[PDB]
Amino acid sequence: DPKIVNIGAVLSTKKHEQIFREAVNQANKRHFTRKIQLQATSVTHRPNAIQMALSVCEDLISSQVYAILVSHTPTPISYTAGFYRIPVIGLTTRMSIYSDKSIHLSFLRTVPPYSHQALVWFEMMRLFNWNHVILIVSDDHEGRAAQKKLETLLEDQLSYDNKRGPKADKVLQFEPGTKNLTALLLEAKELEARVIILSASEDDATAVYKSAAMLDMTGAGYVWLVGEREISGSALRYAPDGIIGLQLINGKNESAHISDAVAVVAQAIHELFEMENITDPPRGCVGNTNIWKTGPLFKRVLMSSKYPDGVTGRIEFNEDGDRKFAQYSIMNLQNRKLVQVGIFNGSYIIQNDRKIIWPGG
Ligand SMILES: *[C@@H]1O[C@H](CO)[C@@H](O[C@@H]2O[C@H](CO)[C@@H](O[C@@H]3O[C@H](CO)[C@@H](O)[C@H](O)[C@@H]3O)[C@H](O)[C@H]2NC(C)=O)[C@H](O)[C@H]1NC(C)=O
Ligand SMILES: *[C@@H]1O[C@H](CO)[C@@H](O)[C@H](O)[C@H]1NC(C)=O
Ligand SMILES: *[C@@H]1O[C@H](CO)[C@@H](O)[C@H](O)[C@H]1NC(C)=O
Ligand SMILES: [K+]
Repeated sequence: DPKIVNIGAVLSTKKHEQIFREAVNQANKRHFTRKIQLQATSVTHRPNAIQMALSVCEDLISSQVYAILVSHTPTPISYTAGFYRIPVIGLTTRMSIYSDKSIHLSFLRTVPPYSHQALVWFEMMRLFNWNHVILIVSDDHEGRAAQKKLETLLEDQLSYDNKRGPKADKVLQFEPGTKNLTALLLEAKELEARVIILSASEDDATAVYKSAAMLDMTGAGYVWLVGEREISGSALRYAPDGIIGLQLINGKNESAHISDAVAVVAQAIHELFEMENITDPPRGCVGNTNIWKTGPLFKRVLMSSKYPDGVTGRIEFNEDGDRKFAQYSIMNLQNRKLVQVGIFNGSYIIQNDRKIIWPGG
């Protein structure tokens, strides 16, 4: 007699589906009830967008899932499920587009968008009194989201220094995929400030680094401050010694995010079922143009939910459905090896015992 409540997932490997089932099992044990029983339904990723979308319909929506967890585009899944207002919960995708206020309105996620790295840059600027910076961003959605985020952060018996706040003397943008960025770097060289912040893809970061090298701008006096993509994979080849980048703590731990996302979903499902006039999700896509009437409400329940005991830390989502209070390892390139010199713990920079080597040091 328990009502079966299916949770869906699209995960990377069979082993992660096992982690998913175990999480759903844990959730049933956590919440005693005879009115509903949580069930796990999952698939792994298909090789292309078309097959992925079809599988979402054939394998997941056909089982009447209430939500779909998705590891790392999640684009076909977000769109296919969003059509019906079934919440899609991204476990590892960091691209800022999913945070946009106009599209992907059924999506939320347990990791922050790359644009949120700007919070950490801000604290770094405060800690080391970098009051003048140059921001170089790719002229695409991701580059501009980083810019927008950083700018937002920038914009009687007790004495105050009242020092003018940190400031971006200039924002320079480049066309993604451009192989020769000499003109841009020279434009930056003409400027006073020697603190350079970069938002760029792995591929574009290399272009920036090579141009900075050619112009002798990676040596003493300069500071390079970047995010995670700009010190990942191929971007590390020409990354200047002394550069500072970031790694999202637990950011690639799919297993941990599956556990936390299931916990959040189960909690929200129990709250949902205390409400009157709840409706069942769609059973299948074929000739079905109806939305899940309760879909939008369930997403609101999910996004306003709080799960303090996550394995990835406290879980809360902001108004765009992005994870709040993310923690980041602060990485410093030393002898061509990334060295962790501290943590941004959600609000403050906590330095450790290792010392930072600055560019040319
Ligand atoms: C990130 O680092 C910051 C700074 O160390 C941490 O904030 C600090 O947290 C402690 C413990 O919660 C706070 O102490 C407590 O403050 C309250 C009142 O505000 C009081 O009732 C407690 O008994 C105790 O004194 C401390 O004030 C706070 N400091 C700052 C600067 O806010 C924070 O906990 C770290 N975050 C994580 C997730 O680790
Ligand atoms: C990922 O997180 C899980 C917690 O479920 C932990 O058991 C595992 O050690 C983590 N893996 C890595 C490489 O951090
Ligand atoms: C749900 O719908 C019923 C039937 O119209 C209505 O009487 C009731 O007030 C509604 N319950 C809530 C809490 O909205
Ligand atoms: K969105």
